[PDB]
Amino acid sequence: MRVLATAADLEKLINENKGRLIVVDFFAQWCGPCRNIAPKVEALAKEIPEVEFAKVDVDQNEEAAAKYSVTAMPTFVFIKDGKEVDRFSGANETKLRETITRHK
Repeated sequence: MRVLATAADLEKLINENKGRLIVVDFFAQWCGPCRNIAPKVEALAKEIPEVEFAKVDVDQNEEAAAKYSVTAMPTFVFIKDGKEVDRFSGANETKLRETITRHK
């Protein structure tokens, strides 16, 4: 669960994990669905060590949220070989698992 403080931090994690899927959880502290799904994402991170999981607090790292056109909280963006390969929004556990399966 890498916390990404800047868009540059995101560019770096990407460089250091080229063929590996990265799952970025864009969230807000004040978002109830974000806080609700948070432990699920943490559990998945442990269940699937072959995938890199990161989090962006959209109020703190406004640059990354803007660069990814993130408006809905949570938004999960999936990145592999420096390209965005999928995204969806919502505290939707089944969709999170399916999307991770699809792209790992």
